[PDB]
Amino acid sequence: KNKRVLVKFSGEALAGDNQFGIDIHVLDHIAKEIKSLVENDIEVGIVIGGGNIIIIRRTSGDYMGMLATVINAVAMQEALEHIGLDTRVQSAIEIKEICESYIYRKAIRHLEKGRVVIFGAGTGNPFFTTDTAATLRAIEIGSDLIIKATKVDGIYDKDPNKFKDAKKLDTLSYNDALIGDIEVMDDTAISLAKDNKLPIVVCNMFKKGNLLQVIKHQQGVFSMVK
Amino acid sequence: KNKRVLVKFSGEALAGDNQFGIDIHVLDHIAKEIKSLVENDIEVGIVIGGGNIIIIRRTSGDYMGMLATVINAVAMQEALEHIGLDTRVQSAIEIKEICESYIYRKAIRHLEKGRVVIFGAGTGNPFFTTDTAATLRAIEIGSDLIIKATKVDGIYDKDPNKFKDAKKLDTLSYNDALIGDIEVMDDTAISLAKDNKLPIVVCNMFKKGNLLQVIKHQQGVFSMVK
Ligand SMILES: Nc1nc2c(ncn2[C@@H]2O[C@H](COP(=O)(O)OP(=O)(O)OP(=O)(O)O)[C@@H](O)[C@H]2O)c(=O)[nH]1
Ligand SMILES: Nc1nc2c(ncn2[C@@H]2O[C@H](COP(=O)(O)OP(=O)(O)OP(=O)(O)O)[C@@H](O)[C@H]2O)c(=O)[nH]1
Repeated sequence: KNKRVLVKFSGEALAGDNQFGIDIHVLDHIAKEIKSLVENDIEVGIVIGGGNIIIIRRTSGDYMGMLATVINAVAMQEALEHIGLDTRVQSAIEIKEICESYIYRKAIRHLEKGRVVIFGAGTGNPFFTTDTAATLRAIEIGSDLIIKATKVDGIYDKDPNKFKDAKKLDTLSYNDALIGDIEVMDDTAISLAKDNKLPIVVCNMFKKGNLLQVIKHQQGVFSMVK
Repeated sequence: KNKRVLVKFSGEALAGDNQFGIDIHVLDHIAKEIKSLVENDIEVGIVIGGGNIIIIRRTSGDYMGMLATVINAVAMQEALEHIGLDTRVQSAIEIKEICESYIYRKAIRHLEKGRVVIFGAGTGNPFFTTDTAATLRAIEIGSDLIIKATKVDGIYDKDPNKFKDAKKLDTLSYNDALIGDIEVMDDTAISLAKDNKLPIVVCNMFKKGNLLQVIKHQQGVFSMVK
């Protein structure tokens, strides 16, 4: 059981080829990766963004986004339970009919008993990015690391798309990320991780077995900030 | 102020051309129609569906749908307040950071003071349709009628999506709606309207001034059940 991880996905990751909605096939693929972790006695928390769903002001937009993250968390819970994984959803905003509220002592108990816990509604506050919410939750549950799953193999010195001469950095420091043209997460997220010495792994979610390799073996394909 | 109405939109109505999401322009058009009612001392409650946003089992799907109606209600609130209309959102499920909870004595007060009240999360219960939720809220607030705003001009003897010979029925009885194969609302909704003698009007959201004509003048284009 010992190993404990927080896996963060963007909402867009659930949409598939399309720009919006939930692709049940993407969801099912994600569920199987998480199952590989659970079956290996790795304890798993999950944070999902809302970008696949979300005149309109910043604060309102952010609250709508938080609701979207809960819709995604519920859809994910269904996908995981569908393949026999015991799953709990805890929201930073109380929505009692639909999911549990975030309660520290309950989250820890869930993880100790081998449930996957999905955190919705971020920190429950607008203006904080999904990355920051995920980093906060990772630290709160005593995670060994946070994995930011992205469409890309890892962290590059310049966008890989253009120019195509961009190079993958296997490892870098919190300061490399904070003071650099290279975005890993926003500054607030990086700072929070830095000040709690939370290692950040960036990798591609959809390489089969990759999460398991990163967590259990410190292998696979990834970049790490620490 | 005397006149009080509940206006119900499907979620899909907010998506406009696309089948997913929220078309801000459609929202603005809707806001302007509501404004004409408010400026004419008509008290307005609104219910919106979630179909523009929403392995997954029925109960989970319905809860996701309810969250979608709240996202829509917030967007709608933004659109109405953008044009100066005091607007309140009340949810059947408490989501306190984002909107108010449904509270009868509060809803009545809001309406008496000329606020538009948008009801989110339906009845807070799965298996009840948006039409049923809307009929419920309509009766609870003492509405003179419920208006089901649709893409079509009114109620047809047969589907216009099928029937170049399909004719618009100007008036129907509750029994006509219940017994017939004509689509007005689901049986549960019709039964609840019938048992509380709530008149039902079906009409086309899009045509400017139509809501005002229906409510203030008993004119415009529409079908009625009573
Ligand atoms: N929607 C919703 N579900 C809840 C809430 N509290 C508990 N549940 C669900 O009800 C089921 C039973 O809950 P519990 O009695 O706390 O048992 P448990 O979650 O398995 O507890 P652990 O064994 O410690 O992991 C679980 O699926 C919970 O996720 C809640 O406040 N809202
Ligand atoms: N998100 C959220 N907003 C609330 C809640 N309660 C009140 N508000 C909002 O805070 C603002 C002030 O609310 P109130 O002090 O109740 O005054 P009011 O809404 O104007 O009340 P009326 O004059 O009776 O219509 C309004 O925009 C309310 O919608 C709540 O529980 N959650």
